[PDB]
Amino acid sequence: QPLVGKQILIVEDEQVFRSLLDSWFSSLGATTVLAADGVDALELLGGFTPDLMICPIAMPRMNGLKLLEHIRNRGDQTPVLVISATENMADIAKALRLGVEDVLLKPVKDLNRLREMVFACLYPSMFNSRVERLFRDWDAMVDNPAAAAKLLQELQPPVQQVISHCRVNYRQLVAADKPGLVLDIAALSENDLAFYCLDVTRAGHNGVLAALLLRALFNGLLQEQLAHQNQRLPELGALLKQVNHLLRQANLPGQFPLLVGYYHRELKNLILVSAGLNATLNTGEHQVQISNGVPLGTLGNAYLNQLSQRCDAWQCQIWGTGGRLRLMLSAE
Amino acid sequence: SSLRKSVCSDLLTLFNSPHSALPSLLVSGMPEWQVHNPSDKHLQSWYCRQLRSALLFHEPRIAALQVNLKEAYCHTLAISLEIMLYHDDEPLTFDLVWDNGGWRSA
Repeated sequence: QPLVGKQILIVEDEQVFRSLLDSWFSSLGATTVLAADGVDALELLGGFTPDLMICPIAMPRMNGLKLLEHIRNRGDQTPVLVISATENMADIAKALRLGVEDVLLKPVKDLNRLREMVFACLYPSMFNSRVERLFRDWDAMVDNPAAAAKLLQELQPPVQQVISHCRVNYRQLVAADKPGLVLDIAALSENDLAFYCLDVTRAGHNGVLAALLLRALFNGLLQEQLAHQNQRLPELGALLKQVNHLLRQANLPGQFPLLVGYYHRELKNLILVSAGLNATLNTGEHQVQISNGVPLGTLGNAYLNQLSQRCDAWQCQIWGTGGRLRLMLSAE
Repeated sequence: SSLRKSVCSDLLTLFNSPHSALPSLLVSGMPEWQVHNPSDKHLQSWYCRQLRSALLFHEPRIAALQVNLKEAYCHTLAISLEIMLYHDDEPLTFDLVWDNGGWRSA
């Protein structure tokens, strides 16, 4: 959750779009403050300086460009992202002169799909927010495959840890590349967790970059999904579909073999889905061999139906051409 | 291939049909702005960013896209689309030029 400790001012007169933006940023860990229009936004800025304000141009009482010029003329360096349906280039030129993160354009319907555009726009600043040295910001990573790779290796989980009342162990069993098969495991609450394994050798440099972006946004994507259902019933295939649209929008083409898993320590449910990776699950019940040779980045729609198996302890070999690892979980 | 031909024709329709799904800002706004205003590196990078997003939004068959403004056409706006399609191993480059109203396949 990369935005913990950060405040976002969401200015939006349309309730449907405001609630969407509220969910996306809350799921990344941000504190979100809501404003109905530009005067309400300006009044609220009287009390705090957010790490980001998001606003349209057209809106009641005070438009977005007069609000932007107002805070710029006063001295604020507050980052501003504009999301507008304007048809006037003078609006665009005025916003870029005044200083914005970007001016994004809306669609007629389907505001849901703006999420990838927004996250891909903002993700540089999220990576740089932890660079707190312009040899180590996001652009230097894009332009230096060696630095990118070794940073990714430095970020691998420890081989042994306790997450959500579970002992989680893993071990790399082959050394095919610099980084090869990469892994991340995260608590979703005190009682469940999720993980993914990504082979970064099939897209090369884009694979490392994809892994750094996914490490920052994976948890938040699952949190957003769980937030909209009463029973914590994750749909990992919907996650694969969204990660694929995210990498596409982030300009990270290539092949990304990716396995996603979820485990609830009380319900004892293990859920797996694999796009492009092999896995062998051993429990007390069965041995289960899963295969799928179609990685992310090769289909428009990356949705897959997930597998679920109740169990108390399990171990899982995951391999692709990039390497092989063993992930193990038992009760703490 | 039947695939590369249909994507190209439908891209052309996106840029020319008066009731395109692409934002009017990107089809006519930017060309008409460049005739009356000095060129600006920030506006041009902005234009390529949002045009790329809009095309990806409205053409599901594109897997990767780079949008660049061509230099040699200084008299008018000229765009270069480097596309990669799902299920086609080979890039597709489509070059468009604004003149006499709409856009033309160079």
